[PDB]
Amino acid sequence: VFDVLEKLGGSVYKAIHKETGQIVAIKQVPVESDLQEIIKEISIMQQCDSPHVVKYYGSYFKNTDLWIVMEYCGAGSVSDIIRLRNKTLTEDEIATILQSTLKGLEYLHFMRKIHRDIKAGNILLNTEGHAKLADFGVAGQLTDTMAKRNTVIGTPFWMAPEVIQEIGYNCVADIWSLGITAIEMAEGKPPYADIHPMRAIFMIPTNPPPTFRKPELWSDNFTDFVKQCLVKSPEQRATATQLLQHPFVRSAKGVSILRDLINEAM
Repeated sequence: VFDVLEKLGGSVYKAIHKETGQIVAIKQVPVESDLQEIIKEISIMQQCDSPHVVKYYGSYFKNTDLWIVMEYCGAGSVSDIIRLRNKTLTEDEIATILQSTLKGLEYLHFMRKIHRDIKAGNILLNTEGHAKLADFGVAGQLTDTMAKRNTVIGTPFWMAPEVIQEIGYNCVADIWSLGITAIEMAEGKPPYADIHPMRAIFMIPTNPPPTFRKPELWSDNFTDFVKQCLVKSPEQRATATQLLQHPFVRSAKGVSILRDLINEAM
C-alpha cells in the first residue's frame, strides 16, 4: 500500500501511494509514547480543508508503531531552506511566501483556530512553491462559550504579549507571531534570539514592538507591514484579511519567483 523511500527527518519518511503514484509523507511514532500533541495536531488537520494547510490522509498501526500519513512538501520548511542555502530571503520572496501564509491564517481564524506556533520552521513549501502551514500540536480552538484562550503556550521568541500575560486572547495572537516570522526570514533569527528564551518572554510584554536590526535595508512597504503585525494592543491589531490588502502583500509576485530558491536548495 505504501512504498517507503528515504528518511527526511519518532521520524518522517517519503513514500509513494502505490494505488495513485502520489507522493506522501509518513510520520512514524511508537504507540508507547506521549501522543498528546500528535492527537491534537491530527484533530486540527482533520477539520481543515485548505490548499494553504498541510493535509492529513489517515493513520495505521504497524508493529507497535503509529504511521501518520500526510501531505508531502518537497522543499521543506522556510527555515530549512534558509540554512541549506545559507542565505536569508529577499523582500519579494518573503512577500510571496507570507501572502500564502496569510491565506492559511484567514482560513484557520475563520474556522476559530489559533495555530499558536507560527514561525519559519512551521511554514512548508512544496516543489511548485506553494506554502502550507504545518505543526498544529499546540493549536487552540475557540467555541461559543469560550471566545478567548488563556494558555501560555507557543515558542518564546514568537509569542504575542497577550499570550504571555495572564489575560485571554484570540486569533490575532498569530498575527504577532507572523510579524516576528517576517523578521526571522529577512534577518535569519527573531528579535531576542541571542538571549535566554525564559528571560526573553518576560521582556516581550514590557518592551516596545521589535524593529529590524538594520532598518536601512528594507522598503517602507515591508517596514510598515511589520509595524502593523506587531501592534501591542490585540484589540487594535490587524486581521489576516486586512493584511492581505497591505501594499507589501497585495502586490506580491507569483510563486514562479521562488523557483530560484527551491532549485538551489533542492
